[PDB]
Amino acid sequence: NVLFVCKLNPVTTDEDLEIIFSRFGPIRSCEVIRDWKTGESLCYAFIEFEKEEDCEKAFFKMDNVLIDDRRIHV
Amino acid sequence: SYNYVVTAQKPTAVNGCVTGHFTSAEDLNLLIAKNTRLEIYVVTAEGLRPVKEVGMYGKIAVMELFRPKGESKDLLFILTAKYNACILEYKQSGESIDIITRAHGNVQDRIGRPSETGIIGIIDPECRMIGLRLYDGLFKVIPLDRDNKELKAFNIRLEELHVIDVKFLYGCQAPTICFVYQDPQGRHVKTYEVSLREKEFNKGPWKQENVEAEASMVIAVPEPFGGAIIIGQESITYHNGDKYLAIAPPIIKQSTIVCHNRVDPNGSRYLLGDMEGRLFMLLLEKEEQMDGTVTLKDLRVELLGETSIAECLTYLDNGVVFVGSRLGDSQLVKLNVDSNEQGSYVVAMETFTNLGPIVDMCVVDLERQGQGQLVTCSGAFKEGSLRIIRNGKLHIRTVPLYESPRKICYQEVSQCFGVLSSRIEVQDTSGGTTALRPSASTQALSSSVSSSTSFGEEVEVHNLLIIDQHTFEVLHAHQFLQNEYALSLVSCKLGKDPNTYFIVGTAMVYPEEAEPKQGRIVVFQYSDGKLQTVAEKEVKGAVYSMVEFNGKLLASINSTVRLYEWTTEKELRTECNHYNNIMALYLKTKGDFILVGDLMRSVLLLAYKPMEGNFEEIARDFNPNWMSAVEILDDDNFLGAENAFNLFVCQKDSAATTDEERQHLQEVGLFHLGEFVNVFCHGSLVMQTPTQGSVLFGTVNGMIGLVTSLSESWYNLLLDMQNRLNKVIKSVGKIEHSFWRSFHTERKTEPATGFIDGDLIESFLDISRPKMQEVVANLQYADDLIKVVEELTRIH
Amino acid sequence: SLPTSHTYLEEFDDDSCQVIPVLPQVMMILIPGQTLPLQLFHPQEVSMVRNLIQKDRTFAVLAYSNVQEREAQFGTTAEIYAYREEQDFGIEIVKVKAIGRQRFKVLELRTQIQQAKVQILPECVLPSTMSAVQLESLNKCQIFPYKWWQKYQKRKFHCANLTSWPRWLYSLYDAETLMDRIKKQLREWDENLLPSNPIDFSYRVAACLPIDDVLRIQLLKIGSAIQRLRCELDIMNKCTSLCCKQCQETEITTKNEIFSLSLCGPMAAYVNPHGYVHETLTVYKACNLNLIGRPSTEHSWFPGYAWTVAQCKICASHIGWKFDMSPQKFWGLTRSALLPT
Ligand SMILES: COc1cscc1-c1cn([C@H]2CCC(=O)NC2=O)nn1
Ligand SMILES: [Zn+2]
Repeated sequence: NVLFVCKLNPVTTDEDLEIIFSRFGPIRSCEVIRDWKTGESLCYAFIEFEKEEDCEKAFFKMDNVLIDDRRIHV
Repeated sequence: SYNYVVTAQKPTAVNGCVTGHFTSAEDLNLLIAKNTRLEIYVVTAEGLRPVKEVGMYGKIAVMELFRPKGESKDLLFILTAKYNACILEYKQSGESIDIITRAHGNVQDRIGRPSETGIIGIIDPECRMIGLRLYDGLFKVIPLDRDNKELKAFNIRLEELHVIDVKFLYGCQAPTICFVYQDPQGRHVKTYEVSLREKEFNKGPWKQENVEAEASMVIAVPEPFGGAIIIGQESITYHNGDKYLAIAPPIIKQSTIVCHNRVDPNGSRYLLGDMEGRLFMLLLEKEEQMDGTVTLKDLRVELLGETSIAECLTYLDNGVVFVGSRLGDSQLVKLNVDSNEQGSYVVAMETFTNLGPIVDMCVVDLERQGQGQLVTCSGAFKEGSLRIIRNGKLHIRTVPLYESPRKICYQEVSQCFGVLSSRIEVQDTSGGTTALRPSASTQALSSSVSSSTSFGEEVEVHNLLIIDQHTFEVLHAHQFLQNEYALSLVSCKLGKDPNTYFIVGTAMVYPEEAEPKQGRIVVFQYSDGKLQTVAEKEVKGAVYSMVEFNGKLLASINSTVRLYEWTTEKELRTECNHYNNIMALYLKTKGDFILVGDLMRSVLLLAYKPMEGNFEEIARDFNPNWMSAVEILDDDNFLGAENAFNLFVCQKDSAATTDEERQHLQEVGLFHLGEFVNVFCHGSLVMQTPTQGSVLFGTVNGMIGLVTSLSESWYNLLLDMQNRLNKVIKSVGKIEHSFWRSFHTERKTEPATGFIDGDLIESFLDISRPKMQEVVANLQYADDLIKVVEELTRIH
Repeated sequence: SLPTSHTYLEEFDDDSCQVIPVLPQVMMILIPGQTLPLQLFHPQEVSMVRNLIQKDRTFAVLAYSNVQEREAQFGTTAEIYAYREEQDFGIEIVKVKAIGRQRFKVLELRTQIQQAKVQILPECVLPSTMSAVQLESLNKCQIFPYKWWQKYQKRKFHCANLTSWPRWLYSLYDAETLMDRIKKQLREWDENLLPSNPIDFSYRVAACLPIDDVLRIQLLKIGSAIQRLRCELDIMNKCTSLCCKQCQETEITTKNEIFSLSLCGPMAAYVNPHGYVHETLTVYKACNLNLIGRPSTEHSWFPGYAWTVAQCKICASHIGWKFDMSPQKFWGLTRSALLPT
């Protein structure tokens, strides 16, 4: 029930992404990869939904989703 | 290396002197300590009669006398720099005169940094304790009891940390210690009471008080006056119970007071000596006699005269005063009340020679290639001079300059010495400088001035003097540019120019900077009775030491070491540089090798490669420590003098096959010398064997020394002799030879190696015949050893 | 005086040859007195640290001439004065705050962790340069509360006449004078009005100067304070600009912006929650640095500011970050991309 997305806006924060995906259903957890040696976001995120229903909703209603003025692919 | 060190000319600079009944209960004796030689004279109407001269295996840093109850003559308390404390007695039977150590012992604490204000040693008026301040925040009390044979010391704590001065006070029920100390709030004077029974301190008679901001010395006024006198640079104060008096006479303002003594037993009159020579006379107002208690009423300070710079003063009986000068000739002077010839009551009586402090030394064959005579730049400030030493007992003759000399060199085709000199002028209201004295740099037959901020400040003016070698009259004097400082001087021909030039390196220093950012090198030509300047070239740094090298002129411009060729145009030109990570204070060139050194013991051994034209390093050595002078002995060994008055020999391993061993100097020998060596120079004083080569050295205290090379078999024989003598010779103070000559620094120590103490070996000739038999019993070398020692004695 | 508490993270001989542990992923040239934090995750490090806290809480950090290649000859010890072992998330994590204490030369490095057989280099305190000729009478002038330093030479060095060199030569080898010149040169770049003992002062100043690792290794070699201070004087005159190692053509900052935002000096060491230790230097303003991401108070070292990714303009290397309050804006630069020019 976890979806992986890429090509995210660098300024995006985890809380903002979680709130945005909240329309897709409850989110059990969410994280974004950042270069371990610098702290800069890697534009890759993994959001584990509460159930597979939330993941399906995110996949269905998040295709070509414009968040933070950037398209999100997942 | 296996080298050999002997004392050619003994030290003469006076490091302190005391007056007291030491030889006998009826004879008044003066005891003078130069560095290690204690000289005992009897005060006589006609002057001084030298009775004894005893060497010590240690530098005398504290000298005092004390007369414990039940005795007949005052015992001498000596402390060595290495903290060997001894008590000595004078005993003479018939024609025999011996010194007997009543107690001996080393009193250095295992842990502690020595105080920045140096060793202070003091003795109670009633002779019940001996106090020392060797280590900060501590007070070392030695109970002077008849049962304390070994000088068993005990420490007491001191709350303060910067004790400036400290001395006992007379007329106290229990021993008191009055001391002036520093604090982030100011300077204060405090009294403590030493409870020996409880081994602690107790509340003193009169509590803390503020004193001047430059108080320097405490004087214990004896009974019936009592109390203490604090003599700062601006005001003289006196404290005793509830009586506090003070003055600030206008006379003392020019120069501080750096010595004193007691002229009368009752302490109603005191002497004082400044840095500049003035001899002041502090008089107390004893007239305040009311009810058997005498109290101060005035502190008049009267100027007596101008005497040689006083590192110590003693008042011998009947209006005679010994002025012991450490940086000039010592004097016996007289305080005549009714002479008053020029308003000064001081008329010179006798002059004692103080060869040091040597700052530079040149061996020159003045006669027809006979002996090698010494010309040395001795003294400083007003009492500077040139000294000529001949071997034909040595014979010393003086050429006063009335200014400070720096360096000495000798030109043959001009028969002239070149001497760098400094004099101190005072800034005038006109913006210029006026000379204080008629210095030699101004009284020349011919003079020149080189052509190319407050009021009252002292400005140093630097000159080069050409001095004739027959009469020693200043043939010429040349003044350098304002705020210039001449550092190096060499008399050496260059290249293909037949004539012999003078070369002087100069650095321009300004008080607002640290490292001179500009300097110059000046080539003078001395001919036609005039000092023509032939060339000048400016370098972007300071020029410290210079030498000639294979027909080229080296220089130490800052850290850079540079080579100069002397073209046909009489112009220095640069051939090949070298950049170092140390500043090349010392240069010494032998053959193709250069030895370069700085103050931090950094020793580099550069080499010259004429095939390519550059210098390439060969060997290196870093070991943080203070190095005063460094010399080249042979093609391999290198001798230097370093911190704590030490001599070290660095040898380079030619047999090493690995680079890690080829690029390093294996220290071979160390020797605690007891003398701050300042100049090294090749030469010998004896007509031209067990000895090869010869290196003379001059020190601050005024002794000349000779270091030569012994052969392997000779070295081993002499070392066995050294260890065999150290079991029969009963040195004064029971100070062991191995400890005195043991390399010493504030960090760590080693036993001596690589050197033979020439003094001890030469002492063999003076021992009694029966002693010699025990000295060398199983050697298979008694007369052969006499031959050895006499042959060695024929070197210096 | 907060930045030196690292709140973002449990209280805690000469020439002798000892064998000491080494922490593997650390690469900082620690100089005694500088404080290194660390983060450790692999179990071996955790166990070693626990045993260290038990026994003596010490470990070595090697002054790598090449940290990546682990080829080194000298290093610095460290005493663990604070540590915290949180093993949550099923992985043992130990975050440490230790202080460099002593230095050593490498004899050998036996590989298991590791054990380095090395010898402790002693520290040489050279006594006063005048103490070898000092006149006993004048010693009383050695104590005293442009004019003042002129008086200082005239007083302390009133024995240079007895020797062969002037007083202004012995000012270059006096601890206090050199220390004050270091001060004046420091205040020439900042307005922050640095202990008194020469050894600690020299270590601190040598640490703060924005120089390369080679020169730091050099400065660690020298065991006498005075020579280290002189080498520092030499160094300060030299460095003027800082460039991006990944640029080599674009300067990143000038020494004019250096200002001590932490009591540790303009530059100190920090460790992020993942561990990689960065040497951060604080400057007022940068040049040629673009920002990536937004600010966030997430695990920011300085209490009360935020951080945002900072990288040069041309090669986009991680140069550091840009961080009602005085001062409003400054930049912290990781020394791994600060090449001195
Ligand atoms: C592993 O990389 C990351 C994932 S989430 C945050 C980071 C990170 C943080 N920092 C620095 C930023 C400056 C500061 O004050 N503290 C830090 O720790 N560097 N990288
Ligand atoms: Zn870059």
